[PDB]
Amino acid sequence: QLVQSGSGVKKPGASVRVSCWTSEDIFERTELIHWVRQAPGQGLEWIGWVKTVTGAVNFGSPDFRQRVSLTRDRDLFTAHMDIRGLTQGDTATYFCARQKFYTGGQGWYFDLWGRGTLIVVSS
Amino acid sequence: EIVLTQSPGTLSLSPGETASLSCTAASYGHMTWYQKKPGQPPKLLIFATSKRASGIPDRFSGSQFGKQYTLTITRMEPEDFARYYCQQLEFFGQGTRLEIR
Amino acid sequence: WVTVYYGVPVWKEATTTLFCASRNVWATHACVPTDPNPQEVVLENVTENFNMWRNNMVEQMHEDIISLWDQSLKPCVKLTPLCVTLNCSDIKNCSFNITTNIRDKVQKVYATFYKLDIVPIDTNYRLISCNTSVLTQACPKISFEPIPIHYCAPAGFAILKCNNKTFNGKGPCTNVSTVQCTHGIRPVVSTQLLLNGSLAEEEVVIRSENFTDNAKTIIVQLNESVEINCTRPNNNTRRSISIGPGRWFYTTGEIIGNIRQAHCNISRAKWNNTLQQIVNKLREKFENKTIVFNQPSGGDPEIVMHSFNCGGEFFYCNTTQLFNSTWNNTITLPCRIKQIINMWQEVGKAMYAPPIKGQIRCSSNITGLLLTRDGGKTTNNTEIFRPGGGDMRDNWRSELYKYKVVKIEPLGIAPTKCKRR
Amino acid sequence: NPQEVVLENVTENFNMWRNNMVEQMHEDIISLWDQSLKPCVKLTPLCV
Amino acid sequence: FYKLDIVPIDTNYRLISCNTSVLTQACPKISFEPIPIH
Amino acid sequence: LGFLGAAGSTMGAASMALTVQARQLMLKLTVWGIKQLQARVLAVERYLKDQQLLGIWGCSGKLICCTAVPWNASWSNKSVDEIWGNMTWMQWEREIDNYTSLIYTLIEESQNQQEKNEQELLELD
Amino acid sequence: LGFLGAAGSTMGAASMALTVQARQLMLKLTVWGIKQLQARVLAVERYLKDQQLLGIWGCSGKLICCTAVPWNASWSNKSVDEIWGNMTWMQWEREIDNYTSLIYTLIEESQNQQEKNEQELLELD
Amino acid sequence: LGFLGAAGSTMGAASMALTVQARQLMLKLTVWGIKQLQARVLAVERYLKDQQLLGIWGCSGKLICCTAVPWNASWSNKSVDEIWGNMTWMQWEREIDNYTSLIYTLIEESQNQQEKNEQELLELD
Ligand SMILES: *[C@@H]1O[C@H](CO)[C@@H](O[C@@H]2O[C@H](CO)[C@@H](O[C@@H]3O[C@H](CO[C@H]4O[C@H](CO)[C@@H](O)[C@H](O)[C@@H]4O)[C@@H](O)[C@H](O[C@H]4O[C@H](CO)[C@@H](O)[C@H](O)[C@@H]4O[C@H]4O[C@H](CO)[C@@H](O)[C@H](O)[C@@H]4O)[C@@H]3O)[C@H](O)[C@H]2NC(C)=O)[C@H](O)[C@H]1NC(C)=O
Ligand SMILES: *[C@@H]1O[C@H](CO)[C@@H](O[C@@H]2O[C@H](CO)[C@@H](O[C@@H]3O[C@H](CO[C@H]4O[C@H](CO)[C@@H](O)[C@H](O[C@H]5O[C@H](CO)[C@@H](O)[C@H](O)[C@@H]5O)[C@@H]4O)[C@@H](O)[C@H](O[C@H]4O[C@H](CO)[C@@H](O)[C@H](O)[C@@H]4O)[C@@H]3O)[C@H](O)[C@H]2NC(C)=O)[C@H](O)[C@H]1NC(C)=O
Ligand SMILES: *[C@@H]1O[C@H](CO)[C@@H](O[C@@H]2O[C@H](CO)[C@@H](O[C@@H]3O[C@H](CO[C@H]4O[C@H](CO)[C@@H](O)[C@H](O)[C@@H]4O)[C@@H](O)[C@H](O[C@H]4O[C@H](CO)[C@@H](O)[C@H](O)[C@@H]4O)[C@@H]3O)[C@H](O)[C@H]2NC(C)=O)[C@H](O)[C@H]1NC(C)=O
Ligand SMILES: *[C@@H]1O[C@H](CO)[C@@H](O[C@@H]2O[C@H](CO)[C@@H](O)[C@H](O)[C@H]2NC(C)=O)[C@H](O)[C@H]1NC(C)=O
Ligand SMILES: *[C@@H]1O[C@H](CO)[C@@H](O[C@@H]2O[C@H](CO)[C@@H](O)[C@H](O)[C@H]2NC(C)=O)[C@H](O)[C@H]1NC(C)=O
Ligand SMILES: *[C@@H]1O[C@H](CO)[C@@H](O[C@@H]2O[C@H](CO)[C@@H](O)[C@H](O)[C@H]2NC(C)=O)[C@H](O)[C@H]1NC(C)=O
Ligand SMILES: *[C@@H]1O[C@H](CO)[C@@H](O)[C@H](O)[C@H]1NC(C)=O
Ligand SMILES: *[C@@H]1O[C@H](CO)[C@@H](O)[C@H](O)[C@H]1NC(C)=O
Ligand SMILES: *[C@@H]1O[C@H](CO)[C@@H](O)[C@H](O)[C@H]1NC(C)=O
Ligand SMILES: *[C@@H]1O[C@H](CO)[C@@H](O)[C@H](O)[C@H]1NC(C)=O
Ligand SMILES: *[C@@H]1O[C@H](CO)[C@@H](O)[C@H](O)[C@H]1NC(C)=O
Ligand SMILES: *[C@@H]1O[C@H](CO)[C@@H](O)[C@H](O)[C@H]1NC(C)=O
Ligand SMILES: *[C@@H]1O[C@H](CO)[C@@H](O)[C@H](O)[C@H]1NC(C)=O
Ligand SMILES: *[C@@H]1O[C@H](CO)[C@@H](O)[C@H](O)[C@H]1NC(C)=O
Ligand SMILES: *[C@@H]1O[C@H](CO)[C@@H](O)[C@H](O)[C@H]1NC(C)=O
Ligand SMILES: *[C@@H]1O[C@H](CO)[C@@H](O)[C@H](O)[C@H]1NC(C)=O
Repeated sequence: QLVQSGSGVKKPGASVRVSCWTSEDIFERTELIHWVRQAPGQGLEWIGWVKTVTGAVNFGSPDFRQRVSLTRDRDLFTAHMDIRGLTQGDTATYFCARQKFYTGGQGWYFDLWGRGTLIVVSS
Repeated sequence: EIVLTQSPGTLSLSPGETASLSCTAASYGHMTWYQKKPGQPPKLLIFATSKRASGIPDRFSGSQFGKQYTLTITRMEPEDFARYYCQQLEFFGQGTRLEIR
Repeated sequence: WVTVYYGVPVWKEATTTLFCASRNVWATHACVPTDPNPQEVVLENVTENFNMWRNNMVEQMHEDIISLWDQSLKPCVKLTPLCVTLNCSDIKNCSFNITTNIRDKVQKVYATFYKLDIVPIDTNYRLISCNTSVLTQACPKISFEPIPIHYCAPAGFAILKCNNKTFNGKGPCTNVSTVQCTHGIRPVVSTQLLLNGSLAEEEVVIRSENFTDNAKTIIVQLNESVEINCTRPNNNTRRSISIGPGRWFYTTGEIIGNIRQAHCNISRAKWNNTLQQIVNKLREKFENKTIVFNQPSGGDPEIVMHSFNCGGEFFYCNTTQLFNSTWNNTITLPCRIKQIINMWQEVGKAMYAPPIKGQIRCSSNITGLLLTRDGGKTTNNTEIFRPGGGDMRDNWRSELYKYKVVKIEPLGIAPTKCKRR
Repeated sequence: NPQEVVLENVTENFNMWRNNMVEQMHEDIISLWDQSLKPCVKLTPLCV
Repeated sequence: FYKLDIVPIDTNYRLISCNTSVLTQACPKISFEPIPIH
Repeated sequence: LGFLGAAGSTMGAASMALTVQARQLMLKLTVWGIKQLQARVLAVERYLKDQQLLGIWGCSGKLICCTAVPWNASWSNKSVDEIWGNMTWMQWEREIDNYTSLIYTLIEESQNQQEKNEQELLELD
Repeated sequence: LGFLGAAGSTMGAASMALTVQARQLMLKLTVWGIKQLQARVLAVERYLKDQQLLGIWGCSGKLICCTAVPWNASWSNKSVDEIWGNMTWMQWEREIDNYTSLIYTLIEESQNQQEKNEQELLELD
Repeated sequence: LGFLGAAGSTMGAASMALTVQARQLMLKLTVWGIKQLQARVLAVERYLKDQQLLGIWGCSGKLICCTAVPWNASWSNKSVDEIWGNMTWMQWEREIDNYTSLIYTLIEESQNQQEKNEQELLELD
């Protein structure tokens, strides 16, 4: 599950709109949609999250807070990541994943992950 | 960063043996573990330190030792020679990998 | 030997349907078991486990409020006939072609809309709520003024209240009082700041389901209120456009005076003192470091702006002058007015608030805040907090944090040395 | 059947203009009248 | 229509109940004969 | 003591308040009306289940109803003075998990035999 | 015997099971919710009518309540052994159609006179 | 006398009719159905409040329940013959406004002490 936008190549300075979506049954049981990055040869880096109910967001670092806009669409059961100012250092596979409603203290854990959109930034 | 250091980096194991994967935190929140293969999204194995995700066999388990959290993979199958990562809320560790001896 | 006693002071944790005691949108004429007086029975040496985040009373309050809200609008005017292309100039003054009472003639009529209520079609505009929901006008006779209600247990149930004062919202409480009904709680709808409700007894108390989990809302309960003066200065007039057989649309007619921005006035010193106490407590909850307050990054209104229901108008206020501050004479916050409101995060429904004819002036009490943490690795010795969360159950969770519902089980067995004749 | 129990030496104060039974009869009749028409045909299309 | 049910618009008529109320036709199966209740 | 008188700490400390607690046991399709009707029905249904049960154990009194049933196991191996002293009623109940639905070791059978015996004696003597 | 213990065939065969039977006596405007609420109210209303009636005959016991009322006609002209033997409770009831609502030959009058007499004696002695 | 037997005029004139009165105490969302359901619930709730109250005063009888409570003030300064004669029950009640909720001068306390005393004697003798 979690259908995603396909891969592509951008020139430095370009923006990209990455999206993902699901069924009503899954979206309605999701508290947060998280975005996770994996650059080639690297481990996983958390980018941020969007609450599915209120639209509130959070980020991994200022390097994302000032460039990446994360939104949700509660009528369409989708989520988006708009990355502005792309650089070569942003080449990575970008995954969306969901966090089911959970109580505090259980930690974060994502049962369902999308396949990953590959974004390459190159001259 | 000083949180979620993982070890051993690479574990050379025979099929049927037991992997021991450690992740050390700077704080105490419950640990989460994932399995990954190239070309695939990671799969959730363990969460809330010791609980397992649906679809996960009893080969996979874990526990807490103060700030050290561990993942045990026993009776290892060929399908388990994958990359593994620990997560603690917003942070991921470097990850470790299992390989065939 | 085996002896049975009836009426023993024993209870179990349990849920049950609660009823309330006390034209309004929350009815209040049906919620008329009428409140007598509290009994406040203090239980010597009784401890209990409270958890504000697993409180079934919060879930019921949320369900009651939404079902009442919708029930009260059930007979009100639908605005379906307004989803036509609008010809808009300049807040915009828009005209459109609407079928009149005799359905073979069409009138050209005029109404204003606030910019936030309309979207370009690509001077060609449509109401924003024409493709996602059915827009209903609230009836002009319905008051939206919060009236406190008290939640009351059924006869076989009781409510235990925690009197610890500095209780963190979770765990054992060693001073427990038994009541039949809760204190009155006003069903105030707001975001970012908590308005009215009730203040902490001694100190500002910061509660969180888990302080290290940045996905959870931090609820700040103040021990002193801050009074806020909110005004919508324009001198309005109300216009009525027939849209049917005994049905009409209430809109805003010509503005009598000059156009002025809506705004809220907060004392600077009061706000600074409020923050010093919050900062002191955050310093205690985390690990020294500095505290930085900053602006929300969600971009859009509703998510990043403070909202009020003031006289029936809906205000969105740009509360950045309250949070752009680093910690180791008045402030005027501009506000925008919006008429199409998705109150509660519902899908398929929307409300149109009729305009109010006069000048509006409100005075509200800030009694708390909803803050979230900026995640990521800290690169200095500082933590950043922003207004956030926005889940309405957090407002009600704060007011109900002191209560637990239990079931009385009066029958039981205890030993003796007795046998019936 | 009615029971008609006559009460010896019992007096009472009656007031037909403060009779709650009248108010209930009025309320029952109007709510029934409207309930019975709830599923019936609307004539909106005739306002031409 | 009976004259009492219509009003001139100013041979151009409208039903009287088009500007003040929503007109509903009573269902033909409903009897209006009073039946006593106790 | 007030409504509960909880934790009187000698078990019988609040025994004389048992009746304080025992005593505590228009609108159309509007939300509050529906909820109140269900709450009223629930209070009645629960009240009657307790009275019905006491009614087959030969109990109608409220403070104390002595039975003819012995302890067939220690259940909680404490003397009377260790229970009826230094203890909250709730703690006493908390001590027994396994003699709960099983505490009622056919109390009703003892009651039925007693009623049968009384009838036989009334017919015979 | 289980819930009914029907046709124990000596009438009193299932008398010791009388209490088994005696003991057996969210949701909005959804169809099932409405029906359940009416069913709950009905169970209560019926339960109370039986208790109310026993309550004026001087009965609170359940298995057997002896009265002070004689048979003023044969009703069913059989000896006790012809009833309490070779018979199902239902057959016994089936035998009497004409002493049904008329079986209660002022049981309540006998009860009222007894209560009045007890009060007079308590005041006088 | 019929259902009420009101104004029998000697107070006790209709005492033997007390049980006549005591005894008197599909459909969807249609108007009449809703009203009937509320009426049925009300009858039950009220019936039980009276039984519950009698139940803590040690009363289960209906015509007369003698207590152990004295008159601590004249209340209505009349002899028994001035009340139980030349008077309607309602007139008797009409005479006392200030010993109404206060008439129940801890009847229930007297009842609780009696039940406690009975238990102590059963354990001791
Ligand atoms: C019911 O009706 C509503 C109202 O129309 C509708 O919601 C609207 O949905 C559309 C998307 O379909 C939204 O349009 C996008 O808006 C962003 C806005 O960014 C600015 O404003 C925000 C405000 O918060 C600022 O934070 C931000 O910094 C900006 O200033 C635009 O950026 C989007 O542009 C892209 O998508 C367009 C799609 O039409 C393209 O035309 C456009 O060129 C951009 O994508 C293309 O170019 C990119 C390179 O630049 C490239 O990388 C991409 O791959 C691609 O080729 C876009 O205009 C609109 O804002 C929503 N309106 C409101 C009021 O919310 C609901 O969806 C509809 N409902 C249902 C249930 O069906
Ligand atoms: C937190 O809690 C505070 C209260 O503690 C909330 O603030 C109050 O909000 C309500 C609703 O918005 C305000 O009521 C409205 O007030 C306006 C203005 O009133 C003035 O002008 C009137 C002109 O006609 C005049 O009548 C008023 O006189 C009052 O006082 C006299 C006695 O001196 C009394 O006799 C009157 O009856 C009035 O009480 C006053 O000079 C008023 O126009 C509004 O009327 C509309 O609504 C009512 C129904 O409510 C309807 O009947 C009217 O026809 C009309 O449609 C309404 O009364 C109240 O004034 C605010 N209190 C203060 C101190 O400012 C606050 O909103 C809460 N916050 C949140 C977030 O919930
Ligand atoms: C957000 O949510 C997280 C969970 O995700 C909460 O974290 C837990 O917090 C508690 C309280 O601080 C921690 O409790 C401690 O556990 C230690 C366990 O280690 C022993 O036991 C394990 C068995 O599994 C052994 O393997 C190990 O070798 C040890 O023998 C205890 O040692 C600690 O003891 C200290 O406190 C006790 C009092 O209870 C004293 O008596 C001791 O002497 C000593 O001082 C302690 O009990 C818990 O470990 C944390 N993590 C987890 C995963 O459970 C956060 O607290 C929560 N945040 C907020 C704000 O609420
Ligand atoms: C436990 O709670 C009680 C109830 O609030 C506190 O005692 C007093 O209660 C009365 C109401 O009956 C209030 O009017 C008083 O103001 C309360 N006293 C005080 C000092 O606030 C009792 O003090 C609390 N226990 C502890 C340890 O604080
Ligand atoms: C929107 O603009 C129109 C004009 O384009 C305004 O129309 C006037 O309406 C008043 C009655 O309120 C008439 O007396 C004037 O003669 C109209 N003017 C013209 C040129 O026809 C309309 O009122 C404006 N609407 C609002 C809400 O401001
Ligand atoms: C709240 O007010 C601030 C100004 O105090 C707005 O910030 C400005 O936004 C524009 C457009 O992005 C920038 O060009 C300015 O430089 C910003 N000013 C400052 C001082 O940073 C902010 O956008 C307003 N927020 C809302 C929701 O209306
Ligand atoms: C709006 O009205 C003006 C006349 O005031 C007219 O010229 C213009 O074409 C109209 N625009 C639309 C979209 O109807
Ligand atoms: C209203 O109808 C007229 C035709 O009678 C048309 O010319 C005009 O453009 C229409 N206006 C709008 C706003 O649709
Ligand atoms: C509340 O609990 C804290 C311990 O968490 C304790 O120090 C404080 O004295 C308690 N307050 C009251 C009123 O008992
Ligand atoms: C606001 O606080 C003041 C005390 O500072 C109090 O007198 C006033 O009634 C409060 N208003 C509300 C709405 O709670
Ligand atoms: C805010 O203060 C200014 C003066 O600095 C005043 O003109 C304005 O009317 C005040 N607004 C409110 C809502 O009190
Ligand atoms: C303009 O505002 C004043 C109050 O300041 C009010 O009395 C007056 O009626 C308003 N004018 C109109 C036309 O409504
Ligand atoms: C935290 O601050 C307090 C003063 O409020 C100080 O006593 C304590 O030593 C500080 N802790 C650390 C780790 O700096
Ligand atoms: C935040 O405060 C700084 C001064 O510390 C000021 O320069 C900046 O413009 C302020 N930003 C906003 C949005 O008010
Ligand atoms: C403005 O604030 C003051 C307190 O500083 C308050 O007394 C006054 O009533 C407020 N104005 C309005 C319209 O509420
Ligand atoms: C963190 O420290 C660096 C210097 O090493 C400084 O440039 C930066 O502004 C500081 N960040 C904050 C949030 O204070």
